Amino acid sequence: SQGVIGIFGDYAKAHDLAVGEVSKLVKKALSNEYPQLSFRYRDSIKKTEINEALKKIDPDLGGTLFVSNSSIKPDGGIVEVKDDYGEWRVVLVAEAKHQGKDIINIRNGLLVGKRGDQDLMAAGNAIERSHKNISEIANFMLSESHFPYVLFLEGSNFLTENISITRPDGRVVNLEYNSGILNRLDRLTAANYGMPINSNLCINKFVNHKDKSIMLQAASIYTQGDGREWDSKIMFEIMFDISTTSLRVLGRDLFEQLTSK
Amino acid sequence: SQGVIGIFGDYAKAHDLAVGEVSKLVKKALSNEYPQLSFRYRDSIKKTEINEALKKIDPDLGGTLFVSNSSIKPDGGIVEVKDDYGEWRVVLVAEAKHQGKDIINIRNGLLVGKRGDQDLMAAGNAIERSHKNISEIANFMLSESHFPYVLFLEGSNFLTENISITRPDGRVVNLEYNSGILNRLDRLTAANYGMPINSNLCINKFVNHKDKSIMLQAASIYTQGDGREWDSKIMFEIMFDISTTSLRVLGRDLFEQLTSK
DNA sequence: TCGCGAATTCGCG
DNA sequence: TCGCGAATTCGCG
Repeated sequence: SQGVIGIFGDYAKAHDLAVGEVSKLVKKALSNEYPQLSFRYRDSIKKTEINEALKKIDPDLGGTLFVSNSSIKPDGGIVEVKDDYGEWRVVLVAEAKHQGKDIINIRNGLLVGKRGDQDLMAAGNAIERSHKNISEIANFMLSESHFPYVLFLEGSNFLTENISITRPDGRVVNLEYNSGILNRLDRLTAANYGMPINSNLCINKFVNHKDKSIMLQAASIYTQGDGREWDSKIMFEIMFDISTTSLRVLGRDLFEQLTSK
Repeated sequence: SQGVIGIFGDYAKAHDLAVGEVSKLVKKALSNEYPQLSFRYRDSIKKTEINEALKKIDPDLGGTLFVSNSSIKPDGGIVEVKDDYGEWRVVLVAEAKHQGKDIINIRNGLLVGKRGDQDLMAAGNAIERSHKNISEIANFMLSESHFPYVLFLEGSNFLTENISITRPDGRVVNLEYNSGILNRLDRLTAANYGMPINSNLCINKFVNHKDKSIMLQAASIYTQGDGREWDSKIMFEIMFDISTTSLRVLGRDLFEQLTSK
């Protein structure tokens, strides 16, 4: 890839880094490409911070807090950059979820179900929780013109293509991705307003029905439709791409540092 | 209450109607108060409908659909009214969730935990799924100026005041609502941007940081902080109130029917 | 301690 | 059939 991005990508590949460790690798690559700028990595954000960001937009917002030490902790963490005003602006927020272990059950001779005879397990809905952290970050970045939220999906419940799994017996269980018994990808499409998945949707879109004007905050939803594990090298490239896009949007508030330094 | 609203409320009280049945009672009361208008009740909405509503706002929106027969089914249902143009406009969307059975466990001599010695159970996070249907309805009503989504909460995980539960032994287990071991109310505050709970937040607010303009879609989040069950009479009054507010916002597109009839 | 997160099995029309 | 929903127990710093 461009410059050192190819070097860093191979390092992630060699160590099979988790989403959280890749976010750290991304900020390390960002500080390398932009020596004049200051970057940091956090593992969580308190509800107090989000409430404070909300009050700055409107006094009636961010007024509730039942548990004083409340917070959100994205398994991928958060990356930020300091602007010309001394304030930290979020550049990246990663998250990785899993659901559906049918591929594993079929690789083995495991029959699931209440009777122990089913080849497949009726897909659950625990993935719907993903919408919470997306809402929190959206509120935290309501004053921003970009929304760098990335969600990586993998498992039997996130297929985008048909696959065949062979059991120890020899029988091939053909899985159709468009089957509502397993596919739960539609339980996330609301997060990006139906815009294409596996795409960088960082730059906020502005729509309107009547003379109104609304800002949409679409999350980037990536999935491994093969049923295989995610490749750390490509996760890095995707996250770095979204991070650089965030910098482009933040460009106006970063000029003094890239120049006067 | 005003007119027949007091009569209908007592009926719901007498039968301890579920949230879904109260929504039906609300549309029955609406058709009584507004004989000139036409109301209907639905139990679900297909993803195709939401995608179509999205395309009308922007051609790039609502382009994904992996499972053709995908849909959302709020346990409270949806109430709608036909406008002067023949289109059905949503007036109400109810939902009721439960979480935390500590009150019940303490009423009995049941000790929970992996060792069977704990008085309380560490509160889970399954309630976070509520954000999904809220996003779906928000996208479905992105062209609207009102968001009549109501969420009723009850259980040991949604306390707003301290309570004491006595076990068969006689020992009183004092529960503090502000304890992060049980309280999960903060896992929903993002849905209404931190605005006050137990309030009618139907009319959409318009904010802005810079010359931008954004429309907020805040959901009404009601909770029974006592730990007790919800009263059907008050659920009806709350839902009817939000429904009438929706009519006020829709007023301009209902005039021809209230007049020319 | 206290508080957030994993993501599951299976009922229901 | 196929597809959505209930909301749980307990590990982890």
